Amino acid sequence: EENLLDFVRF
Amino acid sequence: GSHSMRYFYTAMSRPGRGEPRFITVGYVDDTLFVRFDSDATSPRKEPRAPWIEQEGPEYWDRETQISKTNTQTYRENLRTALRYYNQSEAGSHIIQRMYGCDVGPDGRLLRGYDQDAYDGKDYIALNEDLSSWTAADTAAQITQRKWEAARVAEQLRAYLEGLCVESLRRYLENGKETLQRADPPKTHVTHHPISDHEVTLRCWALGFYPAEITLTWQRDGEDQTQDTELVETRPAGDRTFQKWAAVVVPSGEEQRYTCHVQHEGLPKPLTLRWEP
Amino acid sequence: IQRTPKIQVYSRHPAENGKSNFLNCYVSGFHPSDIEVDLLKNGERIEKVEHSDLSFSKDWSFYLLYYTEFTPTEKDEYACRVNHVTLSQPKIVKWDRDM
Repeated sequence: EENLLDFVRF
Repeated sequence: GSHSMRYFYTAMSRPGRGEPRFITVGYVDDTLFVRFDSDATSPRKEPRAPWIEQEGPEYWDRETQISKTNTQTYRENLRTALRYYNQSEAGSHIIQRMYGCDVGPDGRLLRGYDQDAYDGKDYIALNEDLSSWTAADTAAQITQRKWEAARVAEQLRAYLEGLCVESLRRYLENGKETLQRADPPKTHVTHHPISDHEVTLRCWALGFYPAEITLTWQRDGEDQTQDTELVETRPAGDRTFQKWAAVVVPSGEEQRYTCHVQHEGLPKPLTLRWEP
Repeated sequence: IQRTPKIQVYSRHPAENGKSNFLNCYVSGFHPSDIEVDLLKNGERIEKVEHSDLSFSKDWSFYLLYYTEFTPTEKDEYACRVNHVTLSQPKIVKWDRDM
């Protein structure tokens, strides 16, 4: 199962 | 014994040919189990191993949404990368990410991973501590600052110590027939004369799983590392892998050479020779 | 960026003439990801060749397996033709059943 990190951007 | 789960992202811009493509593949050890391609129909997370088909609709809906969101996020990241490296909108560029966890025999976390690249070069990596970052250049340091400010490492650690290992454990149980079965290599040595003075001995390993293997030639008991031709381990297409190692030996000295094979599926390392 | 592909052409099982098998072309170690691969029978492109889902190694280089069912013979020659941004012209690698 994947992770989703909200708002994470380069 | 030990097991891994890894997800691999590739985001590729293609100016003049639409928006950047986003692909995700997931692996447990050397077994592909899920894929996503933004160029598809109909993009959805799709099963690629029978044991993942057991997951319910909620799983697939959630997994697909993650990937659909990522498609957009990585398009933004590609635009940001242009700014960070002073690059034009004319060229094609690639961001890659690999992340996941390793577990031991007891199912506990051995270590977690999260690493990114830009155009095939290291960009940023989560350290083994799952708390700090290593940035490859001054561009990645900008990202590091952002991620430190938002405590991203802490969120990743939570996932890596929790859901990552929890889901991997479930997959290993559901796929225990295959994921927890090592297939040892079938081995043999072939003989190919080059000339009257020299011959090639090639030590073959076929039909093995997982991919990790060591093939080594010794001459009079001494490793011939610098003098051995080793091909990259390659997929057979039936889940298993193949590899060979070759040495050029003087004619009449073939029996001074021994091939040594190490693989998880073998009770002990194997020694074989040319058997005419 | 940029790394030229390694190419191996081989069969799923040891080749026996007249026995059905799979012809594989494994391309690996390349960057960027766009790559053109054809399987050839006597110099002509085999239609409906399938391939794996784009993956990459720990060093970020990509790999793909292209494959098709085939029945090898003594006469028929098989090959893999590969083009990539790193190659001036398509590279043809002939199938050698001992490799």
